[PDB]
Formats: sequence, C-alpha cells, structure tokens
Amino acid sequence: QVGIGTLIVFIAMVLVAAIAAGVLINTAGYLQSKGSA
Amino acid sequence: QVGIGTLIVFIAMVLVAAIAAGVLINTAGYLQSKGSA
Amino acid sequence: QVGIGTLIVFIAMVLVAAIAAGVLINTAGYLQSKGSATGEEASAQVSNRINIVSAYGNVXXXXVDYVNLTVRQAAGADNINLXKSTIQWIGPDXATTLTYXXXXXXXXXENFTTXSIKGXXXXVLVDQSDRIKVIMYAXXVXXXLXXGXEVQLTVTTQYGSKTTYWAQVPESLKDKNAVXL
Amino acid sequence: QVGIGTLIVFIAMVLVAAIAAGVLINTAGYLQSKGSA
Amino acid sequence: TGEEASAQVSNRINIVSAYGNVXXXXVDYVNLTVRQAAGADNINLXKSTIQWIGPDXATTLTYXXXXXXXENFTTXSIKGXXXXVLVDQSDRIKVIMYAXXVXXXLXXGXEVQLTVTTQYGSKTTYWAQVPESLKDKNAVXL
Amino acid sequence: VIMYAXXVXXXLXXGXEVQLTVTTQYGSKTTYWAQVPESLKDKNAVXL
Amino acid sequence: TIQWIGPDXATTLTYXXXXXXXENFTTXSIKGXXXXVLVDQSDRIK
Amino acid sequence: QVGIGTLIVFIAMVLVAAIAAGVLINTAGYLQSKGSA
Amino acid sequence: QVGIGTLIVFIAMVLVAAIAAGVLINTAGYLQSKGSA
Amino acid sequence: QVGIGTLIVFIAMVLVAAIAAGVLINTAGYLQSKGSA
Ligand SMILES: *[C@@H]1O[C@H](CO)[C@@H](O[C@@H]2O[C@H](C(=O)O)[C@@H](O[C@@H]3O[C@@H](C(=O)O)[C@@H](O[C@@H]4O[C@H](C(=O)O)[C@@H](O)[C@H](O)[C@H]4OS(=O)(=O)O)[C@H](OS(=O)(=O)O)[C@H]3O)[C@H](O)[C@H]2O)[C@H](O)[C@H]1O
Ligand SMILES: *[C@@H]1O[C@H](CO)[C@@H](O[C@@H]2O[C@H](C(=O)O)[C@@H](O[C@@H]3O[C@@H](C(=O)O)[C@@H](O[C@@H]4O[C@H](C(=O)O)[C@@H](O)[C@H](O)[C@H]4OS(=O)(=O)O)[C@H](OS(=O)(=O)O)[C@H]3O)[C@H](O)[C@H]2O)[C@H](O)[C@H]1O
Ligand SMILES: *[C@@H]1O[C@H](CO)[C@@H](O[C@@H]2O[C@H](C(=O)O)[C@@H](O[C@@H]3O[C@@H](C(=O)O)[C@@H](O[C@@H]4O[C@H](C(=O)O)[C@@H](O)[C@H](O)[C@H]4OS(=O)(=O)O)[C@H](OS(=O)(=O)O)[C@H]3O)[C@H](O)[C@H]2O)[C@H](O)[C@H]1O
Ligand SMILES: *[C@@H]1O[C@H](CO)[C@@H](O[C@@H]2O[C@H](C(=O)O)[C@@H](O[C@@H]3O[C@@H](C(=O)O)[C@@H](O[C@@H]4O[C@H](C(=O)O)[C@@H](O)[C@H](O)[C@H]4OS(=O)(=O)O)[C@H](OS(=O)(=O)O)[C@H]3O)[C@H](O)[C@H]2O)[C@H](O)[C@H]1O
Ligand SMILES: *[C@@H]1O[C@H](CO)[C@@H](O[C@@H]2O[C@H](C(=O)O)[C@@H](O[C@@H]3O[C@@H](C(=O)O)[C@@H](O[C@@H]4O[C@H](C(=O)O)[C@@H](O)[C@H](O)[C@H]4OS(=O)(=O)O)[C@H](OS(=O)(=O)O)[C@H]3O)[C@H](O)[C@H]2O)[C@H](O)[C@H]1O
Repeated sequence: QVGIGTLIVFIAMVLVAAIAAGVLINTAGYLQSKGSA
Repeated sequence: QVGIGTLIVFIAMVLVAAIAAGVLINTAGYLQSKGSA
Repeated sequence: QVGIGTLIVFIAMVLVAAIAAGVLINTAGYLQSKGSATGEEASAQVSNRINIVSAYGNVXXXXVDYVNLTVRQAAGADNINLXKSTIQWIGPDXATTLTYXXXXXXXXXENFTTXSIKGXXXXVLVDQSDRIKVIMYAXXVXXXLXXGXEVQLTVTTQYGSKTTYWAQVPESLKDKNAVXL
Repeated sequence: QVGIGTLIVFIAMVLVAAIAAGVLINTAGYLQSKGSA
Repeated sequence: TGEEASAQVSNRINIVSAYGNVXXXXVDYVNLTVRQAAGADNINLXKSTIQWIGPDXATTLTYXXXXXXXENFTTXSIKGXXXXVLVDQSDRIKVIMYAXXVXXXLXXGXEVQLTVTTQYGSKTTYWAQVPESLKDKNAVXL
Repeated sequence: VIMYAXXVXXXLXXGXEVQLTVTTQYGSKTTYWAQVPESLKDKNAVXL
Repeated sequence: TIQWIGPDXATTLTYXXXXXXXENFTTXSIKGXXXXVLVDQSDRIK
Repeated sequence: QVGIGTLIVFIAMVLVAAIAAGVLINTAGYLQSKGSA
Repeated sequence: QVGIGTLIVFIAMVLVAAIAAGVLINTAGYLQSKGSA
Repeated sequence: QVGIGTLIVFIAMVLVAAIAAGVLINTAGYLQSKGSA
C-alpha cells in the first residue's frame, strides 16, 4: 500500500511549490512597481 | 484472512500520508505570511 | 453403524465452514466501505482548500471597519461550500471563531458573510473561475482596527484544510477610503 | 471430513482477497485522477 | 473484534489549532479545537481522557461539566448541534482546560505535551509551546 | 436496481447516508454504504 | 477579474461585453484574431 | 464412535490455533517496541 | 490446522520484508557516498 | 500477519530517511565553512 501513500504526499508537494512560487512572483511584482516609481 | 489485514493497514497508510501532507502545507502557509511580510 | 455417525458430523463440518466463511466476508465487506471512505475524505482534506486572492477593507473616520477577503477555489479542488466553513480571529483584541451567517452586511456581529463576485452560486465555489468575497465586520468581532494592527485569519474548510492569512492594516490611514490589508 | 471444511473456507479466502485487492486499485485510480488534475 | 479493531484505528481526533488566553503575563487557558479525522464514526468526547505532561505537573485530565475546571476539561461546541459528540465532518468543538488550575500559571517558553485519547483508544498528540514573549498580547497562539 | 428514495423515506438531501445490504435468496449479504455527494450544486446526476 | 483600488471606491471589476461601463471592463483586440482570448505570444488585447 | 474421535481432534485444533495466534501477536509486540524506539 | 499454515506463511513475509528492507537501505548506501563526494 | 511485514519495512524506511538527512546536512555544513572563508 506504499503506492497509496505516495500519491497523497505528491499532491502536497505540488501545492507547496505553488505556494512558494506565489510568494516569489507577488513580491517581485510589488518591488517592480515600487522600483519603477 | 490475509486480505483482512491489508485493509486495516491501508487505512493507517492513508491517515499517515494525510498527516504528513498537513505539516508540509501548514508550514508553507506560515512561511508565506512571514515571507511576504 | 460407523457410516451413520460420519453422515451427521459431515453436516456439522459443512455448517461450521459456512459460518466461518460468513465471518470473514462480512467483516471484509465492512472494512471495504470504511477503507474506501477514508481514501476519499483524506484526499478531500488535502485537496479541497481555500486560496485567498487579496484582503481589502473599507475605512471609516480613521479605522478599518470591514475585512473583506477574496477567496478562490484552490488548485484541483472539488466544490467548497463556504457556508460550512469556520474562520478563526486572533487579533489585538478578541480570539473567537466566526461561523457563517445568512445575510447581515452591517449586522455580522461575530459571524461572516459571503457575497459572490464571479459565478452562479453565492456560497459554493464550483469551478476555478468562481471567486467569493468573505465579509467580516471589524467593530463587532472586537473593535475597529487601528493603525498598523494584525489579524490571524485561518479559513478552515469543513474537511480540515486550513488557510492562514495575516491581515496587516497599513501603519497610517491618513485620508484613505479603503486600504489593502 | 476435515477436507470438506477446508474447501469451503478456501473459497472465502479468495473472495476476501479479491475484495481487499479491489479496494486498493480503485482508491489509487481515484488518487491518480485527482493527482493528475 | 473486527469492528472495534477498525474503530481503534479509524476514529481519530485531529487538532485544528490551540490558542491560549493571556492574563497579566501567563497563558491561563488552553483551548483546543478538535475535528473528526478522515472517515471516522461518531466520536464521543465525554468518554475521552487527556494526558497533561507539563513543566510542574503530569496528570491525566477527564471530562466534566462547567472557571471551575481544575483537574478536568470541558467541551464547548463551535459548529454543529451536539456539544460533546462529533457526528459529521463539519463539526468542531473546543476543549477548555484551566492551565493555572491543573498546575501553575504557564509562563513564556514553557512547553506542554498533550495526548487526547479517544474512547476506542486512538491517540493524538500535541506540543503546545507557549510563546517566549507574552508582552502585550491579549491572546496567543500555542 | 431501481430504487425510489422519495418513497422509501424522503428525497435524499445533501450529505445523507444510506446503508444497503443486498441479500440474495441463499443468504449471502453484500454491504454498500451509499454516500450522497456532499454538495449538490448544479449536478443533474451524481455518483453515489 | 481585475481589482480596482483607487482613491475612492475599492471594487472588483468583471467582464461585461459591449460598452463604452459602470463597474465592468471590456476587451478590444489590438492585435490578433480573438478579441477575448490571447492565443499566441504576439496577441495584444486592450 | 465417530463423534468421539471428532471431539478429541477438535480439542487439539483449538489448541494448535491458539499457538499460531500467540506467536503472531508476540512477534508483532517485539517489532512494535523496536519500531517505536 | 489452519494455524500451522499461518506459521509458515508468517515466516515468509518476515524474510520478505527483511529482503525488501535490506535492498532499500543498501541502495540508499550507494547514494549516500556519491552525493557527499 | 501483514502488520508484521509492515513493521519491518517501517524500520527500514525510517533509517533510510535518516541517512538522506545526514548527507543533506553535512554537505551543507562543509559548504558553509568554505563559504565563510
Ligand atoms: C466589504 O464588502 C461589503 C460587501 O457588502 C461592502 O459592503 C458595502 O459597504 C458600503 C459602505 O462602504 O459601507 C455600503 O454602502 C451603503 O449602501 C450602499 C447601497 O445602498 O448598498 C449605498 O447606498 C446609498 O447611499 C446613498 C448615498 O447618498 O449615501 C444614500 O442615498 C443611501 O444610503 C443609498 O441610496 S441608494 O443607492 O439609492 O440605495 C452607499 O454606498 S455606495 O454605493 O458605495 O455609495 C451606502 O449608503 C453597502 O451597503 C455595503 O453593502 C463593504 O464596503 C466592504 O468593505
Ligand atoms: C451548502 O452548504 C449550506 C450550509 O448551510 C447548505 O445550506 C443548508 O441546506 C439545507 C438543505 O437544503 O440541505 C437547508 O435546510 C433547511 O432545513 C431543512 C430541515 O428543516 O432541517 C429543510 O427544511 C424544510 O422546511 C420546510 C418549510 O416548509 O419550512 C418544511 O417542510 C420542512 O421543515 C423541511 O422540508 S424539506 O425541504 O422537504 O426537507 C430544508 O432542506 S431540505 O430538507 O434539504 O429540503 C431547508 O429549509 C438549510 O436552510 C440551508 O442553509 C446547502 O444546502 C449546501 O448546498
Ligand atoms: C502617525 O503616528 C501617530 C502617533 O501618535 C498616529 O496618531 C496617533 O495615534 C494615537 C494612538 O492611537 O496610538 C492616538 O491616541 C489617542 O489617545 C489615546 C489615549 O487617550 O492616549 C486614545 O484615546 C482614546 O480616546 C477615546 C475618546 O472617546 O476620548 C477614549 O475612549 C479613550 O481615551 C481612548 O480610547 S481608544 O481609542 O479606544 O484607545 C486613542 O488611541 S488608542 O488608544 O490607540 O485607541 C487616541 O484618541 C492619537 O490621537 C493619534 O494622533 C497616527 O495615526 C500615525 O499616522
Ligand atoms: C478558552 O475558551 C473558553 C471557552 O469558554 C473561553 O471562555 C470564556 O472567556 C471569556 C473571556 O474571558 O474571554 C469569559 O468572559 C466573561 O464571562 C462572560 C459570561 O458571563 O460567560 C461575560 O460575562 C459578563 O461580562 C460583563 C462585562 O461587563 O464584563 C460583566 O458584567 C459580567 O462579568 C458578565 O455579566 S453577564 O453577561 O450579565 O452575565 C463576559 O464575556 S463576553 O460575554 O464575551 O462579553 C466576561 O465577563 C467567559 O465567561 C468564558 O467562558 C476563554 O476565554 C478561552 O481562552
Ligand atoms: C457520550 O458519553 C456520555 C457520558 O455521560 C453520554 O451522555 C449521557 O450520560 C448519562 C450518564 O452519565 O450515563 C446518561 O444519563 C441518562 O440520564 C440520567 C439522569 O436521568 O439524568 C440517568 O437516567 C436514568 O433514568 C431512569 C429512567 O427510569 O428514567 C431513572 O431511574 C433515573 O433517572 C436514571 O437511573 S439510572 O440509569 O439507574 O442512573 C441515566 O444515567 S445514569 O444515572 O448514569 O445511570 C441515563 O438514562 C445519558 O443517557 C447519556 O446520553 C453521551 O450520550 C455519549 O455520547
């Protein structure tokens, strides 16, 4: 049943990576507007 | 009888993966707030 | 004489064997439904989650009175009924858990209301496009949020997935109609 | 008549294993579709 | 045996969070928000026990009914009818345990280990770490 | 197998739980815990 | 959806076709075939 | 007299099954302590 | 007599898990040294 | 008896994860010292 477990955890890794990617892009967007001004 | 044992362990395997998935996401959610701040 | 004894006992063996077969299969039948259910709900715990686009707030006099969160269905999630989700408020004052209320706007008190932004339903996120705005009243869960405060919002869906957000009022609200918490 | 008892119980074991085997495969199939999306 | 053995594994309690109220300079309450685990039947919190492993004490709290808690815990519901039993996936209850009553008032940094034990034996564990800075906080998040 | 839910009890609402034990003539029992989908918002037909 | 936070109102605009728009936005096509869907990297939509 | 023989063998079968049940749990008891450590 | 059958099958998956345990650890052993170097 | 097979694999799975943590820390340890100098 090890195959059952790895599926659920794999979903968690994808969501976490999207969370970290979200922080990076949003913070860059903030600084770009701050920097351009 | 062996089939019976597989099902009980299968439930535990799913629960553990859910527990592990929780820590990864919640910690990522906490760092996201700290990181953006 | 000896054959007669074998016949009656042979019936007993057959009946006992059928009894043992019944115990195994029915117990396996119970565990199949218990096992199948757990897989769906546990995956529901991880997948069905709320993502918060942004949190703005109307400004009255010189203090925030509303905390409106724009929440969206997360990646690869099923329907998310917001009317059965709870919001925890750990701020500078109170420390409560806000439950849904059927329309209130200004009379939300210690609850929260969900006005629809995009989509059909006004409490159920169905597709990725649909976005719902959560209405929370500041000067009723505690007090009107002052300059440079913080609120710990953990929008928890019915399946246990928690989304933590840290609303931070701007340090100064000099002549602002609304801010971006 | 000990042989008679074994035969009936043997049928139960094959059914029980098939039930347990089926549960895992469908559960993984659900997680496969969920993970891919 | 098949039902209870599955029950021992299935009916588990997941702790949503744990926030403690702050008085003067000590976490005097410890509130736990609990929920049904994945695929768990009716979980009764009345026949459940909590083990408090802390800095000054080490006892096992049991259930009670209604500030005057002492060596017990009380459950005030948050969402969903009953106030001691979990019926659906969407119900939440809060577990109240007077911290300064079960022992001494919890100071900054003091960590507490909890094991909520369901009726059928399933155990969940939580480590409530009091913030090491309680200065000017109406309520903290353990 | 055709079964009228609004005649054996009531029209199955959201989150309803019905347990069925289809028992053949000889006695074999098959248990299936039908699970109505948690929310029925805009679903012409569902998978119980 | 596009979020407007100006000096006054702080609303959330959504697409309402055919306008010139209350609390909505419209999308004309500067360059490209579709006037609501960016298909390639070269399309520009106003 | 077939019933008499049936009873004595039945007594042994229950005892034999008790031995296997004992070995399974006690061995599982060791690995539980070893696994936790 | 079904207990006797269980005992031999019991011994099987102790070895099989140990066989499965051993390969998993050793294959991590090679990756241990290669990564560090 | 499936539980017995699960327990032994669990021990190996824990040990393997510990090994991967060791190389990931120590190599990060060396790089810090080289970085500081
Ligand atoms: C968080 O999200 C909530 C979602 O509801 C949002 O709520 C709104 O907040 C407005 C305000 O910022 O407090 C409320 O505004 C009032 O009501 C409006 C409407 O009726 O709903 C408007 O009402 C008219 O105002 C005129 C005006 O001259 O003052 C008056 O004649 C009369 O009160 C109303 O007349 S009417 O239009 O003919 O019906 C007006 O706001 S406005 O439209 O922005 O100008 C306010 O009186 C609004 O009701 C409330 O739902 C929060 O603001 C977010 O923070
Ligand atoms: C999304 O999540 C939200 C979370 O709130 C959920 O909202 C609820 O849905 C319930 C239901 O539709 O599922 C609504 O239930 C209401 O009460 C029921 C019951 O009394 O508990 C039902 O009440 C009927 O009222 C009539 C009326 O004439 O008074 C009476 O004949 C009788 O009491 C009931 O008859 S019935 O409708 O034939 O059953 C009724 O729901 S029902 O039983 O499903 O029909 C509702 O009035 C609840 O109000 C609502 O907030 C959403 O459903 C989810 O999608
Ligand atoms: C730029 O930085 C300045 C820094 O000073 C900041 O503006 C100031 O912020 C102060 C504070 O909010 O930090 C304001 O303090 C005022 O006095 C307080 C106190 O009396 O010292 C508070 O007074 C309230 O007055 C009411 C009123 O009905 O009389 C009374 O109920 C009670 O005395 C106080 O109640 S309270 O508001 O609920 O606390 C109050 O500040 S408070 O305690 O933080 O709420 C203020 O009236 C000061 O006036 C203000 O200029 C700017 O905002 C930054 O941009
Ligand atoms: C952990 O979780 C527990 C769950 O119970 C939670 O417990 C509550 O904490 C409240 C507070 O300390 O945060 C307690 O509040 C007090 O008691 C209330 C009630 O009597 O239970 C209210 O009591 C009235 O308050 C008025 C007011 O002027 O102060 C007084 O006249 C008098 O004390 C009471 O008068 S009455 O209403 O006519 O009976 C009041 O809180 S309130 O209702 O929120 O306004 C507080 O005095 C609450 O009792 C307690 O159960 C913990 O806080 C969490 O940490
Ligand atoms: C989770 O677990 C809790 C555990 O408490 C359970 O909640 C309730 O527990 C009560 C009790 O603690 O067991 C149960 O109480 C019932 O009512 C009592 C009382 O009336 O309040 C007792 O009632 C008996 O009723 C008979 C009858 O003829 O009317 C009378 O002779 C007399 O009033 C009582 O006699 S007795 O039974 O010999 O005591 C009785 O509980 S008892 O006093 O402990 O025996 C109960 O009927 C209550 O039913 C139960 O729900 C939750 O339900 C669980 O989910």
